Amino acid sequence: CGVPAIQPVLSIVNGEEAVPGSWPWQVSLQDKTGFHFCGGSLINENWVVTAAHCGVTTSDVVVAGEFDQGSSSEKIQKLKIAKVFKNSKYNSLTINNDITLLKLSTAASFSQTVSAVCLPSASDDFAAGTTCVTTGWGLTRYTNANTPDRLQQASLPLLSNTNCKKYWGTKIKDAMICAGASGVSSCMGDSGGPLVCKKNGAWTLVGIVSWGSSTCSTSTPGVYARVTALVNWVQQTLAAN
Amino acid sequence: KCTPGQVKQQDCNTCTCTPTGVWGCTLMGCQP
Repeated sequence: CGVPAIQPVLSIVNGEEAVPGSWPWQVSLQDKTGFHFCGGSLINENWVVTAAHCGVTTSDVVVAGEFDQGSSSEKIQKLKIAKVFKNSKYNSLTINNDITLLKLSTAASFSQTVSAVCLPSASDDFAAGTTCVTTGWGLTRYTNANTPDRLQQASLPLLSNTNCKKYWGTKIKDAMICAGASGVSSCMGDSGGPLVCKKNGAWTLVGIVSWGSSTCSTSTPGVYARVTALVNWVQQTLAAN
Repeated sequence: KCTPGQVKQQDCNTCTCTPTGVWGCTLMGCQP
């Protein structure tokens, strides 16, 4: 996992076009009509992890191997959702434990543009200041009300929960990690998307786009569901289902 | 920006004014 066949080149408000297929685990969750409402990450051939607040139903579809959503020449993979596993400790009030697993009704076919991201150890630690990457088809301006056609990427630092609280107060729980306030910002449409850091040579999913500034302020840290604090749950679900 | 405590609603997103009085909402994609 976490080893793209097409190495991503790095130089979402203030993002930048990603190299096509350089983030192979990035999927798009779309409704019946093809509307993109959230991102997601392939953790293996049968499961996708996304944010719990996306409210995904088996009536939705997972799209893999996609770069330009407006194109019809790409070799994408529309997969069906067999079952949705929402985290029981999720609270739409505190937006904590914002995670949901999606078991596919048909395994994906890994190739050069479709593969899995790695999951961390419940004990794994990622230092503040660490540069990581987030991706997605979220607005590129809060003033756009229209998502970009092509997948965006952005580099951003991780903040310590302590500094992050200077921005959001006590809304920041232990199952949350912040990144940003550096010139970039996730935005409407990025929810469920990944926040990955490269460790020991492979890309690891350390965060899931959750919530942040109502105007995608590039100078306010964004909040992501903290994967290290949720992997045990993820693992048990896979093991039992 | 707001009054710590109140919970508003964007197009299709939930917002909860954090203790620091600022609108922190979900970043889901709204079709409307």
